[PDB]
Amino acid sequence: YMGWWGHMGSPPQKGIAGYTISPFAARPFAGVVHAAIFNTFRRTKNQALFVILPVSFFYYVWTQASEKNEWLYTKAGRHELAKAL
Amino acid sequence: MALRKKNSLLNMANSYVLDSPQPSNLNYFWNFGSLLALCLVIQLATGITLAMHYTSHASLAFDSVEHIMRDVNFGWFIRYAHANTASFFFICIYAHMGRNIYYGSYKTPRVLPWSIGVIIFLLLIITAFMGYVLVFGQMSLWGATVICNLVSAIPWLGEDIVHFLWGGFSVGNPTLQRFFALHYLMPFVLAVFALLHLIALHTAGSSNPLGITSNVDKLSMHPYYSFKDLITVFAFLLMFTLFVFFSPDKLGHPDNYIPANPMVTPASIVPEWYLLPFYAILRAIPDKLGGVIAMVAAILILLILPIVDRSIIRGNAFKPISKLLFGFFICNFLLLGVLGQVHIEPPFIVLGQICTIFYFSYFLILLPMVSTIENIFFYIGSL
Amino acid sequence: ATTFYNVFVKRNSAFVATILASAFVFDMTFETAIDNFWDRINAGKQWKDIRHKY
Amino acid sequence: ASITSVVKTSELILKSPLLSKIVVPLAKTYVKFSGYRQLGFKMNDLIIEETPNMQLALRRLPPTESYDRVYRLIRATQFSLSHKLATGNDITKPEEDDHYLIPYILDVEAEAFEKDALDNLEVV
Amino acid sequence: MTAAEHGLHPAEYPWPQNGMLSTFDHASLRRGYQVYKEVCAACHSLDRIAWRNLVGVTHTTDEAKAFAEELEYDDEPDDEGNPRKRPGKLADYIPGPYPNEQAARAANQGALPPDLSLIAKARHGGADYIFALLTGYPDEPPAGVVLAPGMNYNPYFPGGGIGMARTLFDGVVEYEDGTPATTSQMAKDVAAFLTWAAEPEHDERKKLGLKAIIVISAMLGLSVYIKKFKWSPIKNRKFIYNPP
Amino acid sequence: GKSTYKIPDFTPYLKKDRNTDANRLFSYFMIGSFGMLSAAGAKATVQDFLSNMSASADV
Amino acid sequence: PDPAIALHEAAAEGPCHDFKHHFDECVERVTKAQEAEDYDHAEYKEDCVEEFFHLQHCINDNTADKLFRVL
Amino acid sequence: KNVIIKWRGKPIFIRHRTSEEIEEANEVNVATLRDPQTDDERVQKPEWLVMIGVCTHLGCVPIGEAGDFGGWFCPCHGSHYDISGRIRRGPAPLNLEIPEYDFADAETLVI
Ligand code: HEC
Ligand code: HEM
Ligand code: HEM
Ligand SMILES: CCCCCCCCCCCCO[C@@H]1O[C@H](CO)[C@@H](O[C@H]2O[C@H](CO)[C@@H](O)[C@H](O)[C@H]2O)[C@H](O)[C@H]1O
Ligand SMILES: CCCCCCCCCCC1=C(C)C(=O)C(OC)=C(OC)C1=O
Ligand code: FES
Repeated sequence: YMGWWGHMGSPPQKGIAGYTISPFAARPFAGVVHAAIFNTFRRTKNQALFVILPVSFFYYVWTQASEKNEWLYTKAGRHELAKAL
Repeated sequence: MALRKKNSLLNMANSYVLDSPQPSNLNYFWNFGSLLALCLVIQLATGITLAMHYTSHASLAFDSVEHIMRDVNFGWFIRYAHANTASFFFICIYAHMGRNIYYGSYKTPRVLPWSIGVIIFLLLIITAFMGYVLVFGQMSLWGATVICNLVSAIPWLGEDIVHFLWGGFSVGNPTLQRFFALHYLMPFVLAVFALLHLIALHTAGSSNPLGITSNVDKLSMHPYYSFKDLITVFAFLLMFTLFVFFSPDKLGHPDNYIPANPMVTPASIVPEWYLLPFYAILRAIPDKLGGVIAMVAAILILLILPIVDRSIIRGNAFKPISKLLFGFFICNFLLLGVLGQVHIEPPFIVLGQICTIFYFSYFLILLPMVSTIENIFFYIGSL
Repeated sequence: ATTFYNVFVKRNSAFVATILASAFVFDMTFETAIDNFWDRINAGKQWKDIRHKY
Repeated sequence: ASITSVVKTSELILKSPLLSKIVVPLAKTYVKFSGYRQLGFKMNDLIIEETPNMQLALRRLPPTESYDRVYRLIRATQFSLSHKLATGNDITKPEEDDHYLIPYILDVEAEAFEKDALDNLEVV
Repeated sequence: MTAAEHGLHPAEYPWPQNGMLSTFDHASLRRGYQVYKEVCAACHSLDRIAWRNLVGVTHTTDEAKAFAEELEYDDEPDDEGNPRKRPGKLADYIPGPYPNEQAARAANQGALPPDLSLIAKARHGGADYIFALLTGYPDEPPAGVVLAPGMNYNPYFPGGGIGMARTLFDGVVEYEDGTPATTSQMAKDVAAFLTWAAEPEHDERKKLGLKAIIVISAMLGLSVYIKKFKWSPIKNRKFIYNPP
Repeated sequence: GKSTYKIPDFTPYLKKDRNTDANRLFSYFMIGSFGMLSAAGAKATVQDFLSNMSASADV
Repeated sequence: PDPAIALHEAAAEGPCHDFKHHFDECVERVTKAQEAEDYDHAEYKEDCVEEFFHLQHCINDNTADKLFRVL
Repeated sequence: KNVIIKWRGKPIFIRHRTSEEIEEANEVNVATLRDPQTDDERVQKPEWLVMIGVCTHLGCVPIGEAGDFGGWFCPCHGSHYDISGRIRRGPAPLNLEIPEYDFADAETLVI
């Protein structure tokens, strides 16, 4: 499923013209400030829910479990601990 | 014809590191492969060096590690580099496996590099487990004991096998000397399998974040990915530096600075952090043999991803529901990790069982269902 | 700039020689600089600072 | 899963009035959130092609369709590596998201599945 | 587990060595050695430390040779093969109070005082735990605590009952540098000394780390420039498509 | 859009002084500095690391 | 004398007064309970470790930095 | 009291059981026991519980007097052994093994 240079296995290409300029002719950091602020904000905004939802849910689960565990091993939690075991 | 192409030896290097045709759009998650190669090289260099100063005999082992720390020039560095790189090796391998699962790298035509990969992961676990025993501190001894008794769960011959792996009736000098020899060997085996999974990959080439063919648009591996790999090499070395020089013991257990004592069992025996999720899965099943099966199955189940993923599309970039499911799967794997190091107490017992069920149901139920539904949504949605 | 390029950069043999000579100088000067800086931020704490009492 | 499967199941849903009433709006939002149109792709551009069946279907595409697909893949790869999205006419409009490949793959698969059946025929 | 079973967690004290760029205070190290020598060494060994280790850290070559030369070590047998003793040398290890575990336990109501060479690394808390433990014996155990025989109440110790009694009291040591030897001062000094004993490369390690951080950061910056420079023809690529 | 002789707009990226020796020299300064720190870092690494093989303090 | 003595006393009477009173009340209850007969044949014997920990944790938070500043 | 004698690297728990301890052990119906055994099968002398003090689950040493059956509790995975050293609760499948021991004298046993 992959060939090599000259016969990579692409369907025939026709009609595309590609253009680029030399690394020495270009400013490598052109538009860096705009990218760093606006591009990163857009990319992050669009992915935020996919991180926030699972992280927040599992953090809540952990928080509840660890708080209960702490409470069960206090004096106040004696009776509830006795039942739990 | 250029020498790099003409000469058969040079041509093999050329095909992997120079002329190798890569997708032009690999993102930074494609950099863990080279980080894993870096960890392997650091572990070989530091490991062989430690072997020049370490004594595998149980009467001298712990002391030989102290001699390395205290007397050998830069021995402290070589020791801490070796110990911390073992952790970084697992961070990079989990990232690499995470990348592979998210982007569907396990799908045809890359089932074989993925399946060899699963074996590499098992070899890393065994390598790291045996290396940890070599210190012969309290965590070393008891770690060996407990893990080498998982073989007792095997019916009939199980106990005989345990004594065979110990070279006696308990973990002792025979076990330590054999773990040294095997710890030395295993990284070479691991390097061979790492080479095999690359050769297997070379038939399809790298996948890419869009999940489409890159045959239309290829970039040479050098100089583009060479120089892109340097960025993460230096980011890695920064992380390495902060641990090795400023916090060398953050990832370790203080009890491993106590010499092994077969009588006293330490208050809490937990594995190294990177094994913690598998230990939580084992605790979840009350039965001995049940627990062992579950724990091994948790790794071997990765081999069925090619089958249970029913999607007509490779990878999760364009699959919102699959992305949510993947997020929950990863966070559950981290919760299992955390539960691996809590005390066996309420309510963590039941929580560990729920997280274990979720772990397996990802492979067996959710991914097959979600991938089926998304297929239908793509078709109806674009009509 | 032309002159500098022509002398130190154009020939790779010269470029590599310049890089290695610079690395040698950097190594020696950076050593000395860090030593002094480390001694100033950790002043009165090191053995060299109390040695004179003994 | 085979394209045939996906197409048949979809047709069962589209038939049922109740089912279509609840599934079609969900599928349209799924597609909106999927965001492949924002890289100038058509849905069919995303289908896994590294299989004998799909290689055969792609070889049977009309040359013009084939040339256009090559361009959309190259263009999307350039957006990907630049971390940009399509703008203006590069965005795939819903009316441009045509199933150009589905007919070809359904024919390739039809034959492949008939061949499997007939390889197992039993003279009665 | 109950908090008692865990032990109270020690405060985070501002040690001189806390801080990416901070060494130990060597004057504190020297004072801490004096506390070890005069108080702890009665029950605790420091087996991993040789006299040479003190030299250029806490003591001059002459002071350390003087410490070594006051002791007797086993020599090689004489010509009739009879045992002999010799005076100590810088290569010798600091000798412990007891010949074996059995003798150690007999002297300490069954408890075995650990060797202190690695104790700062072998306990969660490190110096803070050592300082907290030594200074954290309450005059009276909290009402309701039943101590086992030979045990002393200390909340920092897991379970609360430790076989080691309080040993630091104001003025048990007379420091040679004129520092007032209060319980707190002595605990701070000895905790520092023991931390040094566990990790004697500490000072050199952190200085080399500073050098590494600087070089590696610069290399990371330059690697980002070079990557962007090399990749710009690919990033900047433009297409015109004319459908055939 | 159609004519392939109308080069796409590269003005946001083109440097005016692209053909000058000063322009090249700058980029070689960056490459050279990187090579220099890599050389100094390798030398430090090799020297410190190999020193483990010299007689240890106890010897 | 030991600077810690004064600093600890000051912190107990001041910022950690609620916890001081809790510990005190606990001690009173437990001593009284031990005074009562057939205490030795009781199922549950209350201690004051919990309250003690809360007090000590508090004192340490208000003192640690001050103490090391005067050594 | 319970002693800990090293024997082939394994710990040996030797408990000098009181009368009432023996009684407590002889109560549990053999029927409800993962590993069904009575104390009489375990000890050859009711006053000398001699066991291999390694937990039958994975191989840690149980902390004695602790438990829920007030014999031995393995801290590793929370398995509870009895005054006979029988498993009552937790992952451990078997009762704490008994070594081959003989009373040469009434004051000394060999293992
Ligand atoms: C005369 C006896 C004696 C003196 C003096 C003594 N110790 Fe100890 N120490 C012990 C005993 C016994 C233990 C073991 C306690 C136990 O495990 O219950 C111990 C335990 C310790 C522990 C470890 C507690 C743990 O977490 O296991 C540290 C640290 C310690 N001692 C440090 C010191 C320092 C520092 C000094 C004096 C400056 C000191 N000791 C003086 C007898 C002594
Ligand atoms: C020593 C450990 C390993 C090393 C050094 C290693 C190295 C590499 C390298 C260099 C690549 C190509 C570049 C990249 O995609 O990052 C790669 C690709 C891959 N590796 Fe690994 N690998 C290791 C372990 C694993 C493991 C544990 C798995 C799977 C469980 C795995 C599965 C793969 C797959 C499927 C690919 C192809 C991904 C793609 O490009 O789409 N590898 N590996
Ligand atoms: C994949 C490669 C490797 C991994 C993941 C690995 C992992 C480990 C780990 C986790 C330890 C315990 C470290 C500690 O806490 O002190 C260790 C110790 C050790 N390893 Fe390795 N190792 C690897 C390769 C090697 C190799 C090739 C050697 C060659 C002999 C080696 C020799 C040693 C020695 C001698 C020790 C004991 C001294 C010590 O603890 O530092 N290792 N290894
Ligand atoms: C990764 C470190 C670098 C060392 C190289 C790794 C060692 C593994 C190499 C041996 C495995 C055989 O590797 C195999 O070699 C040949 C030629 O070399 C490659 O062949 C490829 O390149 C050559 C020219 O470059 C073409 O003739 C051929 O059409 C193409 O497929 C294979 O795609 C590769 O799979
Ligand atoms: C397919 C499984 C690969 C081998 C996994 C072995 C390493 C993790 C095993 C778990 C473990 C178990 C079971 C365990 O019980 C234990 O607790 C005492 C640990 O600490 C020594 C462990 O590490
Ligand atoms: S090891 Fe004894 S309970 Fe698991």
